[PDB]
Amino acid sequence: PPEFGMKEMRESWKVHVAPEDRPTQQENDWDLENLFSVTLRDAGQIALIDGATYEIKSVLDTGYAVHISRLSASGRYLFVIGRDGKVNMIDLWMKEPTTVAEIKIGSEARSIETSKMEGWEDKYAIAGAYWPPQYVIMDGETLEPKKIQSTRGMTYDEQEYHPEPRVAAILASHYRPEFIVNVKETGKILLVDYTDLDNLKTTEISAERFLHDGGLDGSHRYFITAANARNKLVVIDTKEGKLVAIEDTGGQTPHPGRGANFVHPTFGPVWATSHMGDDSVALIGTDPEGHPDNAWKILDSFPALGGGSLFIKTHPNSQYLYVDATLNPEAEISGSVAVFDIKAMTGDGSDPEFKTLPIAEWAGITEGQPRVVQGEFNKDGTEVWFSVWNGKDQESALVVVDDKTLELKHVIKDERLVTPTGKFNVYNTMTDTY
Amino acid sequence: LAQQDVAAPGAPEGVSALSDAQYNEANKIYFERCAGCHGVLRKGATGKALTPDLTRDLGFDYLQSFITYGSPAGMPNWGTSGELSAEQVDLMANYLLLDPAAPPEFGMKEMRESWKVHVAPEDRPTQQENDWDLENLFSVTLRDAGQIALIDGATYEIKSVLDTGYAVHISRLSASGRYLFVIGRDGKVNMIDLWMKEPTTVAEIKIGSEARSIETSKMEGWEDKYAIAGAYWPPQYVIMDGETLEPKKIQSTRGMTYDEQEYHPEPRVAAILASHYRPEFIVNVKETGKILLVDYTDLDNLKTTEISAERFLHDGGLDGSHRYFITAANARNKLVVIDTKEGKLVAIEDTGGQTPHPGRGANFVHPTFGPVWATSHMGDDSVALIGTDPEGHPDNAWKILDSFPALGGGSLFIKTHPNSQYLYVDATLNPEAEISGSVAVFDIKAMTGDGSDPEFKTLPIAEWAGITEGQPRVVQGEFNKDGTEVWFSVWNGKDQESALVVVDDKTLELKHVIKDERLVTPTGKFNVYNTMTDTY
Ligand code: DHE
Ligand code: DHE
Ligand code: HEC
Repeated sequence: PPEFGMKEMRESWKVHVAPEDRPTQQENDWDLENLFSVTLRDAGQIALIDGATYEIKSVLDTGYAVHISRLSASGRYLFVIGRDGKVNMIDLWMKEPTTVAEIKIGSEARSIETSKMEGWEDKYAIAGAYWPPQYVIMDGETLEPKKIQSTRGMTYDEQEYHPEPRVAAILASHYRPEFIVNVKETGKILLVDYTDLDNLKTTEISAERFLHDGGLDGSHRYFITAANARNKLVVIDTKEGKLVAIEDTGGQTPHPGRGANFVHPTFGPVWATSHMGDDSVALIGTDPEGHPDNAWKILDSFPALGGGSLFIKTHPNSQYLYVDATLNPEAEISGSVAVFDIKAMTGDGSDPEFKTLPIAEWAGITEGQPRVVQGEFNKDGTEVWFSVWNGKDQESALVVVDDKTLELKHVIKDERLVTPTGKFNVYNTMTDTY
Repeated sequence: LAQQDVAAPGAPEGVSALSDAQYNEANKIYFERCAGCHGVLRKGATGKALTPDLTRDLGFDYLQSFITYGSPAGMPNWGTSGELSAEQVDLMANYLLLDPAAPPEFGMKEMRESWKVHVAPEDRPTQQENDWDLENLFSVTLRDAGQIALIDGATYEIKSVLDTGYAVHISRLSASGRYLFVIGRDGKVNMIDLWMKEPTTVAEIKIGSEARSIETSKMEGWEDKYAIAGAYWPPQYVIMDGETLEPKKIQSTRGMTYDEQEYHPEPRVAAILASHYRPEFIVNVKETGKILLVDYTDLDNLKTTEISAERFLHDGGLDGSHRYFITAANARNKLVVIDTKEGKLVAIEDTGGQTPHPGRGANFVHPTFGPVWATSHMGDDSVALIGTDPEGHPDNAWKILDSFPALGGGSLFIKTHPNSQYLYVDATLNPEAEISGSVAVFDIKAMTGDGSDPEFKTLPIAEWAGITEGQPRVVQGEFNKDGTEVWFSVWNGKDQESALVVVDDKTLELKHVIKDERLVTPTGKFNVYNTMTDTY
């Protein structure tokens, strides 16, 4: 299998608009923090959609099948990475936002993130690849590749050499000027300090194998991530740079996305995950100072719509916990979302009731069996969007739900809305509000 | 790797096959004679890459000719020297066209299988039980015999000859001076308890297929806690329990080159030192040009600093203050300086010489320049001095202050001691026997740093030993604990007579010659006190 190093990255690196030629203030009249960046998967595009008016402001060409959008800490720069390893950086301040720089970082990739420590706004971006097993730290204004690190190495437990440790989720610390890198097959979480790329400080945390996705707790101090194939949640303290806990969720194949933080009426601050392998939702306590007896313990587990869930969501202004069932084989389940009333949760051991929102039905799609995927809130936390993902030559939609009432707010359809998948609100992504 | 039996791969289009016997004969030759320059994976090191994609384009005739006649640039003439028969030359040319099967990894399971604790810590002495002066003992490698000799520093008596791994490369001592660690070139580590009535190996372990370095934890408070070993093959280092040798943490060194940032599949671990400022090991990774500062305070949440340095890192030493690590990036003629307190690169300087080879080097206070560290060179006769005092001699710090000739090229080791006024330089690999069997000695007190070249006295070490027979090569000065006597090895072949020569440092005259039928191929010598304390 071919390697992909600095020479290869630099050959693919193009700066379309140099920093000095970009605006010094916002030159369009858009409401950038309420904008949604929506993947148009099979079109190799993204749509920038007004969070209040639902107007598609622009459709931009990107790498094929963008996996996620991430925002710089200032909210000015939009970063997307295709599954092919192509990264595009877009300047939202331009009169007509477009790609200002691009680069290829490997042959297979899923993650990108921006520096989020106070004082390091817009300084760096980082991308992780499945192939070659590596991550790369890039300049936050130009995408210049600055530091490439191989993730080949020893497994944490058996301590045997692994020739293919894929980089899974990448998050950014709010406590130290560090990136948080999950290395799947070796079961290591890397805390990479970007204050000095020549004298590179890292903390390689032995965790659990099969690390995938995860998120920070409400305080933004603790990183909670799924070692999915081992059904565990690994907790690392980003302030102290150390593993704090590893706990089994009781479910099969936890798949949080970035997860859902909320204040449980009985348990206090918790983070929740749903599962791909069963219908369960698990809650872990996230407050060692205030609720020490509940911290890092699995406090409750209860059913949602069905197996094949990918994303769980809430917002500080919402009383609701939304859970999709995207990969369920049954169209009636994959086309709907479960919604729990957080205010009604007692943690008495019973199974909280949920309301079933018929999201695909609300979108009115005649053909196929579209899959509903990934709740994402607007900046005010008053509306939540879901993608109604159908095939490239079929009819898809976005469905906007009024969070206060749980009623349909708006259906977004456009001929350009091809295979809509991930949706990222600028404000909630730049601030890690989830 | 050479003694490992492998399967003969089939031959693809346009290539001819080798029988099982032919392929195993070629494979043994490759690892015994070629991999040291061309790499275990055939990706190239001193010698060019020899992977099938490249060799199949060169063709059989080209390969056969190069192996037969060699070249002036460093590739031996295997065929015309008679080292390889005509049939073996062809076997190698054919072998290089065939796909190399993956060399064996050597992880935790394999290390633990090889790990033996002969005397549990609980069953060992609680105080020194022999009457030896351990701090003045010397641990001497008997290379080709796979042994070491423990020799009394004052009486010159061989106290014991212990069996170890083959061709021990160096001896290192725990910070307390109790435990003696040795590592053979095949990756075998032996730990010896010097407090026993009859010191012997108390624990042993294998850490790889090919290795050169071992070191002990030297941060105050961490005495005897850990040992670390580095391998050439697999490209990895391993931190082990300082009392039992239990393997605790194995780290691969495969990774990206610091400058071109390209993946390198075989970055060999070279020198390993121990910080006196932090609870860290200092690990040189040759091919990627990275110096790793590895914090052993927490092996689960492992903190490291990966310092971009210069490719071809090999050996080096700490300055007199034990704060700065000065190491040779030998093929690029540079010295790299790292601050172990702050954990950062502070300088990279060309020595003006070809292939600096300091060993741990030589620290002294130059009468006019201030604190300096010295290195000699394999590729020329020069001795270079670098300033090591950023606070007290600021303009001189990390600058090459002087460069002057010694006996000739082929130097490996330079040496001094705080109680000596002399700087000793060998010339082990010089082609001239008169030079290779002698050492140059400079008088530090007479150095003026006026730009002229300091004179040196030539000590005829091999002649003093009474050895001319065969090919005696003098190597590596090592002082006793008091810094009053300096020893040199007279390294002859295994079927020839060798010796150790003890020089009186005050008079620069012969003191004593150590000879013994057991003293086979004596190479490295390490005094317990000077090694435990990094006094050089
Ligand atoms: C490593 C990884 C992350 C974390 C990214 C980060 O931290 O920036 C992630 C996040 C994501 C997120 C992040 C949501 C969030 O709110 O953070 C989304 C929307 C997403 C949509 C999909 N992912 Fe994802 N995803 C993979 C990997 C990943 N997905 C796969 O290896 C996998 C299993 C298979 C694959 O074919 O790629 C897979 C399938 C999917 C989907 O089928 C989705 C729905 C669409 C698609 O194009 O493949 N993945
Ligand atoms: C990586 C390395 C170190 C640092 C050790 C540490 O930090 O603990 C070192 C040190 C050393 C030291 C350390 C002396 C000191 O005072 O620190 C000695 C005596 C030594 C005797 C030899 N070395 Fe050495 N040496 C190699 C590697 C190394 N040698 C080789 O790859 C090389 C070039 C070729 C080889 O075949 O091994 C090589 C040839 C030699 C010799 O020919 C010597 C004289 C004998 C021998 O067995 O090969 N090496
Ligand atoms: C270090 C001293 C070496 C040893 C031992 C061996 N080789 Fe070598 N080889 C070395 C160098 C520095 C070079 C570069 C070419 C030059 O001009 O010196 C080479 C080259 C070869 C080649 C040619 C490759 C090419 O030209 O692309 C071959 C086929 C080769 N070497 C084979 C080879 C074999 C089979 C060896 C074991 C018997 C061997 N080399 C030992 C350095 C060194």
